[PDB]
Amino acid sequence: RHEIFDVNAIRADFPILRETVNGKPLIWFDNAATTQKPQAVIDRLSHFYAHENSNIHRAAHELAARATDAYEDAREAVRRFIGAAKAEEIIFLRGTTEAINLVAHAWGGKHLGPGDEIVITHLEHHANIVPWQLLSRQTGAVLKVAPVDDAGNLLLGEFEDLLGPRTKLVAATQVSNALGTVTPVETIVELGHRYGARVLIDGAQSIPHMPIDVAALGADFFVFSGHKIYGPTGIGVLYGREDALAETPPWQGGGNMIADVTLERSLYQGPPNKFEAGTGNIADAVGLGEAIRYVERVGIERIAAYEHALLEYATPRLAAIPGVRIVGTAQEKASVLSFVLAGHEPLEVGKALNAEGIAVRAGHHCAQPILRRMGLEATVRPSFAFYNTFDEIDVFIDAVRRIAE
Amino acid sequence: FDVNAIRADFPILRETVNGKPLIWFDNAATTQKPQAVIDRLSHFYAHENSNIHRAAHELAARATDAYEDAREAVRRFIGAAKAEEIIFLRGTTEAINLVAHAWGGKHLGPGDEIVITHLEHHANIVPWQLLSRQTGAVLKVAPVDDAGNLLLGEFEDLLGPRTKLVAATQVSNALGTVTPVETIVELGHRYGARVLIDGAQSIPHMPIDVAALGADFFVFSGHKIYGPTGIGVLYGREDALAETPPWQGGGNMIADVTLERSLYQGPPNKFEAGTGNIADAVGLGEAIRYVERVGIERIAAYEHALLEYATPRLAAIPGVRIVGTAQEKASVLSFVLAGHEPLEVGKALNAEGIAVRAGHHCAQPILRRMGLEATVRPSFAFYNTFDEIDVFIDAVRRIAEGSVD
Repeated sequence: RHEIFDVNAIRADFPILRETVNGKPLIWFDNAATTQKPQAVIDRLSHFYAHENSNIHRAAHELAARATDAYEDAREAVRRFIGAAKAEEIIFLRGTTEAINLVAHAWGGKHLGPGDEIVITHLEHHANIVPWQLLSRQTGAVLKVAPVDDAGNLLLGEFEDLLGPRTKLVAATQVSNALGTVTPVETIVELGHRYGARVLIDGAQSIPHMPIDVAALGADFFVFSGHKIYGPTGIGVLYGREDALAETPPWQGGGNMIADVTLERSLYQGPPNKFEAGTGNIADAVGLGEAIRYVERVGIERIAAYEHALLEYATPRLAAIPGVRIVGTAQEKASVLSFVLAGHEPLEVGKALNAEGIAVRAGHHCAQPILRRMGLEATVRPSFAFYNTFDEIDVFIDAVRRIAE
Repeated sequence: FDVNAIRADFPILRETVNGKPLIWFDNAATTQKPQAVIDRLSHFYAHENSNIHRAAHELAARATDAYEDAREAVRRFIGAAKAEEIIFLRGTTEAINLVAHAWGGKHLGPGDEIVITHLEHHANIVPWQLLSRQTGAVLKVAPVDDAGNLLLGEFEDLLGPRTKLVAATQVSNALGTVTPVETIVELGHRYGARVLIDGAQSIPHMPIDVAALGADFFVFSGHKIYGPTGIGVLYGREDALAETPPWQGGGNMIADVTLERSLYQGPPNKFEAGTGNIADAVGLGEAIRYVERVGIERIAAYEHALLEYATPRLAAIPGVRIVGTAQEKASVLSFVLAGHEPLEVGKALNAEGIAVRAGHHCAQPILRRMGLEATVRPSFAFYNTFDEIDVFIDAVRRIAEGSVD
């Protein structure tokens, strides 16, 4: 299957898509919050627990060798899918938020001091804001925020103007989870390096929607969450260039990250072990590897083109409903279609849509600053994935129209 | 105690190694899962999967119900007074790092003293060493006798007016020693310290009542109590949590974010940054219900019988020395064999189908205290049998009667 792309064939792999809501078909437009899982991922987890479950270290015994094989294969699946040079540059942790906190606490506390500057974009999710605020109060570093225009495009000229001799770190989202804006990460990384800064890229909403090649990109850190790319909850990745991880001290301490422990002093292993303390989340890493293989079978460029067709279809029909204002109309977008409706609270629109079976989020989407920049406290945010259909979009448009009338 | 009916629930127990039935004596590293836990995870992914916040939409409400019920199952099972005292994270190691970085960062300064025991797992050593090196806090280690018993007089002699924290294991993963945690807590409190209890090896083997114990913190890992990987718990008394600043920052733990500053939620949200591992918490709740149906006092009695049966029969083999003969033990039976290195013994046992750990068990200091670099360590769980113990005893005696190294 999936030699040719067909959305009904694809949808058939996702069991929850046959679920019913209030007597109506489920329409999952909440992909920017989390995605639904293919049967192969569910079955990969079941198979691991029934046939492979153990802590790792292949010399121990048979099941330990099975679990070790699966864990190493999962790390390699991540390395291959994002184009990292080495599996030693792939760190498993719980998700994007833990990965950014790792970089902030460990790398930031080692390298930042008073007056040093961190540049983030106005488009950031809270996961890429709060850790820099914590670090900035701890170290005296100054946090600068690169601005956007009213359509939500990052302004590259103002961004370059914020860079200077005090710039040590740029942390930028590749895809805004609230507006859908795609940012020019190649340019951001090149500019950051030109001024001597390390560059972290928040890829939680780019990795499901466009091909990623971190080696070509050159970013020093790249982070994402497994549950937003059809994988299990509880698993995510920090990619770090070998030289960036070498200058990052250990963060969490305990088993696996040590080479030798005495009561007076411990020595630490190299990466990836250096940053993985305690028993890893072995089963969900293995499930994430299965999710990556599923996405590769379908094809990330085919996913990107199909999802682009969905967004291109939905946006004008939504915008033509009287009272609707689209929020986020950047030159390039992926998946997310925030809007508001005059005279109606976003949350009541979300609840009416749920009454139609349609799942969306209405709220600030853990991105209050960008919404305030747009003059708003909340938006209604359908977000599309490659198992969504044009027919589902039609149902959603009719529902919004009936609310507006 | 019907071990055969219980064994029927664990599918992996049907696996074979070298054409021989698997014998899982590696429970101190991780446990195997009942089909109810595996199925609970599958059911979640196929029918309930969503981020939380029940007002959003139907699946979000299903996910919120399941996550709240998991937190309440943990609260009930460990005897905590409030669900707000239960923090979900990856495992024991993350929980201890939370207390060390956040509580310790605020409360352990130059000259303040930390008391741990000689029995600690690396997870309850390295975080205190890292904190100590950051702040000038002083780490003291309470000794044991040659049998592996905690010496209560010497422990109390370590306490004084500068003791801020006692961090003690309840059950040693390398020796099986059960420590007198009620005495430890009462003594620490008398001298003015908070007390953290490492329960990763006590919670599967004996009843836990943290409100009656009075411990300030209690930590454990889901995968050592028949649950999924990637999930564990920090319990903290609400007054202890009230004096603990946030650790990781991001979504869920904030109440409001502006570019200037972020305000934080109260507990448990305060300590859970980002998307939680919803599915594995749900699976851990299912594991807790399984243990509760069997009965933790019945499990404790049966496992005590297993250990009592095994210890003299293993000790009677010429060449064998038992490592850890404390007055009260649970699960673990470390030993060494003259003329054989532990790892080779472990591999030979695996050739017979028997899974054990051979090594330092992430507890190098206690093994050095015993004069050793490594031990062979079977550890028993309530799906193990006397027959499996007989196979193990015969395999050890064949190794002992064979050629030395």
